[PDB]
Amino acid sequence: VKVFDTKEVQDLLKAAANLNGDAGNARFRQIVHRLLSDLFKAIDDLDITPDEVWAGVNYLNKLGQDGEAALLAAGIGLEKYLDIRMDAADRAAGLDGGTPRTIEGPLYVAGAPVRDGVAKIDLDDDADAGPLVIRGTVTGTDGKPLAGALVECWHANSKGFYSHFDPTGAQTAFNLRGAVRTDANGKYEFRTLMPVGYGCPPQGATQQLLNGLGRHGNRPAHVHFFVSGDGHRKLTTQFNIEGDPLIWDDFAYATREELIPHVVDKTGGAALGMKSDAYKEIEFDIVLTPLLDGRDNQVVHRPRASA
Amino acid sequence: SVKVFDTKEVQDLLKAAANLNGDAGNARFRQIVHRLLSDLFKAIDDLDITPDEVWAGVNYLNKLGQDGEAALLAAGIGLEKYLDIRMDAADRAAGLDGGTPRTIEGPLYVAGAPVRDGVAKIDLDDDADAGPLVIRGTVTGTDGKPLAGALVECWHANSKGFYSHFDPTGAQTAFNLRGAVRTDANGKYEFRTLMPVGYGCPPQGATQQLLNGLGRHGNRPAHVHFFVSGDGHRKLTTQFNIEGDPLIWDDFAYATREELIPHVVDKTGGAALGMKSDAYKEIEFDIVLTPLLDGRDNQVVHRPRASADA
Ligand SMILES: [Ca+2]
Ligand SMILES: [Cl-]
Ligand SMILES: [Zn+2]
Ligand SMILES: [Zn+2]
Repeated sequence: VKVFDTKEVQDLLKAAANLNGDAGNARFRQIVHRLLSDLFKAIDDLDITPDEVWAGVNYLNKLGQDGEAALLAAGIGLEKYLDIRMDAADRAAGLDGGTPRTIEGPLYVAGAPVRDGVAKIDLDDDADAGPLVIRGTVTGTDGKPLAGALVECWHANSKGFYSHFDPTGAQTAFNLRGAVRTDANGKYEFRTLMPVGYGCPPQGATQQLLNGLGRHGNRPAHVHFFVSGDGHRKLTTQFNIEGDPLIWDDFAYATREELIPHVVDKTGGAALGMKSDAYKEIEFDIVLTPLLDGRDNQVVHRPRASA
Repeated sequence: SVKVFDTKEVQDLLKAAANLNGDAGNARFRQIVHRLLSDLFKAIDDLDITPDEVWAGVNYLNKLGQDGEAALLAAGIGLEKYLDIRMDAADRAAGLDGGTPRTIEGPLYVAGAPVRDGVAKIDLDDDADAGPLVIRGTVTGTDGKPLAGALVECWHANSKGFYSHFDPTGAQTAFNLRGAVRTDANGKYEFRTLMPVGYGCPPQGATQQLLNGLGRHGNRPAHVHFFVSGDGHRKLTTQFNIEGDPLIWDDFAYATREELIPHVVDKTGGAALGMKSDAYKEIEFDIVLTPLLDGRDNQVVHRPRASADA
């Protein structure tokens, strides 16, 4: 049977979204009506059974109980899709030359202390992670260095865990999370340890759905960035650690070819405060896009953790 | 607004996300996920849903599951009724629409109630504000013959609108206002209980938050839930509404049916029946069950349900 087009179903959808209601939140009602209508049509078209529907409802309970809705948003490509739509708007406006955006992911933590020029961000010992310097210059698309720009980063430890989200025990607040104001020449530097890739909580809702699809829930090793500066839009980006076997098989679809810098082996680490003389260096220069008529049309407000 | 949905990049992303080109797996699940994700992506593109709006929706899903309310929302936005609409249409096409009308289960069934022969008294806790109610009827097949030994289960709320096992103000006795009766040799069942009152969604919960955003209330008229089952017959999920409730045709869960509003009769003689006052109310609620088609019940629903020990 197919019932979606009947007046009873169409009236039910109008009532459920309160389309004929008194003045209210029209945009919200419009969105709810569209999503509900699409869901009802999919159920009808695919003959989705009550048992199947209630299994989906149960999944939503687990997803929220696990606090994983934003992790799922990354894992089924919704987060990348938002970037696709933002990139398409920038392309239509004729923008080029900026460092490409990529997904934020769900693990930013607000409030890290801001240092001038350089920050050492590994607060907790991690014997399995070697020392890493990340440094670069921030410019605008005209090539000029941006002084006093805010460069923020966050990344995982050798076990794939982030501070404020570590299920094995609390890390020091802001471990492997940093904020630096660029110097007069646009330079920033973080002294940290090398990340290893993230994986979804194995018993959580995201991995349960991925298992049902036959997909893994792993990311290659990477470092997240927010970069902002006077006169410029806020950039959300990342880089991947060169050579990681998952670099082009990220469960969150976030890799971009311009965001895979070279890793260089260096010496002299002790004089930089590193835990060994031998360390790795990544030079990651960043180009910000100017504001348009003084506005940033792509900055995203979403729930974010704090200290 | 940009329109990117129909691009190869987006269609490839959807195929990858649902693993359509992966190894042999759960094809049905991949098909459903791909359709729902595709529809979601298309809606975002068509309505220019912004990242801020999407992340507010994601945040809502976190709250919904934290509150344990996904099945309450399913009722409140009409999805639970929609499943009944589809089951009713299938029954009409199949000629299996001759029994008592179905309505929604709702999310508050609890397995494990003690079963009594013929008559059960189910008000285990006193409730000064609720008067005594007898519910009784006969269970027959569509051919009119009584069904002996059929299982009639019912559950309903107290005078504050709360159900046992789901009461936030304090623990009711296990199985308060929940019971099961095996019909007698002539198909008869009877419950002795107290009159339910309707109720609203948890006011701070995710379902009411969404309903508030839509400008809708989250209330149900007073009602009583039933499962009725028996050998050789399909399992009925139904309810009745208490006659005269002002919300009877303004139920947030869309569950009212005109065939399921029985007359309420005033009676006397309650004390002899173990009720707390001479005056009481009686509701007759007869049940007509449909025989199995081809030996299997193709409308019975499996979903997560609470359970408890008496
Ligand atoms: Ca530790
Ligand atoms: Cl932590
Ligand atoms: Zn990450
Ligand atoms: Zn109910």
